[PDB]
Amino acid sequence: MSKISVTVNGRRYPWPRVPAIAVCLDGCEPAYLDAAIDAGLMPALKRIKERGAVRLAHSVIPSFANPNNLSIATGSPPAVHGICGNYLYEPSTGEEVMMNDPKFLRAPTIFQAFYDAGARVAVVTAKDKLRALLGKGLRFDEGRAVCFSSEKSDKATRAEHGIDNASAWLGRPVPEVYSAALSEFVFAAGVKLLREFRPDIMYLTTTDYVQHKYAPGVPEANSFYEMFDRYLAELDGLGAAIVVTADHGMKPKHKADGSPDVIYVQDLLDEWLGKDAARVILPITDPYVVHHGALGSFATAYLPDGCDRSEIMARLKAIQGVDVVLGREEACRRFELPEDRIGDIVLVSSENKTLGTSEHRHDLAALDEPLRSHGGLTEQEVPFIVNRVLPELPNAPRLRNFDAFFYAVTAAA
Ligand SMILES: [Zn+2]
Ligand SMILES: [Zn+2]
Repeated sequence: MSKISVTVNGRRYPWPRVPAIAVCLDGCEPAYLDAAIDAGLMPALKRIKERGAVRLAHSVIPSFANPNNLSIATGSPPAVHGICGNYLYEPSTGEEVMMNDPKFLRAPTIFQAFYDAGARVAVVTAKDKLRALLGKGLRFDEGRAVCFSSEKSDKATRAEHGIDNASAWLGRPVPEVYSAALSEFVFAAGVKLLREFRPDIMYLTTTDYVQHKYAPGVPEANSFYEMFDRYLAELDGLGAAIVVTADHGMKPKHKADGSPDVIYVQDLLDEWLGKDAARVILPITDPYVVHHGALGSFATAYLPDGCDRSEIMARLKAIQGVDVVLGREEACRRFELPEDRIGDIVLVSSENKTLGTSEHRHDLAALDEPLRSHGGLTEQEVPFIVNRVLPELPNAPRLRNFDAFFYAVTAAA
């Protein structure tokens, strides 16, 4: 008998004998887990680490949710699947088209591939925007797929999500978007699906609300991870093979006084090339939002035709806090990004600084706590923990967060 596999985007996935699960702990800087484990709050993960496989992996750059969740879902980088931010920019129109519609995804997900091969597949997200993207190609007419968000759990229908009202089904209220509870609902749905639905493949992904607000080891951060550990214990005890990873880590991005340390790239280009001659894009946000959940450490810029690129890069690189400056071609090769969805230049800032657009008229402040964020190389390193013995599992830089399902199903086989 030859072995059974499903091939997706050039990678061969063995058929999982037990359920294969990947858990994306959004914004889980490895230090969060170390501190909660050290506080005695994660007995299940502590034991799983001792008996299983413990690694660090590299996320995709830019280290944001959309490119990374979709890389995990397809097992491929954004050069393959097409999702490299929250919105695309049309130069010869001035259009900022949203990149949350599934029409923008250019490669099949592992979920569809297994579904089409006859598997039972489940996808649960905290936020609904990711839901439609991650759910692309799934069908709900054979009782073999479930895909919904905590955010819109009460809107789920059999015909479009594979379940009639996930909130009523789970027995929990729709959580607040800005809460740890939005993530807890994902974990609880995951356990209940594992028991009652018995997926071959399941993806659980959360949000980093808690992590943007609280540093590793503080009471509110510890409580979140203590909470996760209880659901992890249950998933593990039910016999699934599990990879725990993250879309990106999390670092403090603030000066000593507790205020944001920001380099305003639009101002710098407006000054060197003329106002609005160039366009700076910040992939973390949807551009029409005036709250500091729009500050990250990665930026791309569309430059006026004919201008001296090589010169403009030199000036940006000479600024303290600007770590990496690369042309389209080089940035795309190095970070594995699609050339048709990136600016002429790519910028990555240093560990404690972010990148903004402009200062005149200015953006607005949101919450009390000092800024914590991601997007750069300094939030690329993430946990990658498997509840099975896997001595051949690579480490970073070879191991990527988007190797999660590859090794989950390998373990499960
Ligand atoms: Zn995230
Ligand atoms: Zn975030």
